[PDB]
Amino acid sequence: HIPPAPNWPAPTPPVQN
Amino acid sequence: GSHMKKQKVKTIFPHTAGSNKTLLSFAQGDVITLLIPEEKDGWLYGEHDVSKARGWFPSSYTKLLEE
Repeated sequence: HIPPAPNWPAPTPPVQN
Repeated sequence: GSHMKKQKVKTIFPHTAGSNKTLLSFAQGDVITLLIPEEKDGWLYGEHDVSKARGWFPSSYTKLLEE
């Protein structure tokens, strides 16, 4: 069984060229 | 492929749990296999190939292997 998700949205990688 | 039938994603930066237990950690260029047919609010659930660890992780820290 899959565990419960957190109370916040997932983060993102750095913004680079 | 042609002799295989497993979907994957490839990571593009390292990840860490910091203050949690349900978060999958990894490095850049690692291989992770999906465990759900869709993501949850930006979080995917997967199993790492090298560590064989499981957990939620940001889908955006990975890209489709076969771009």
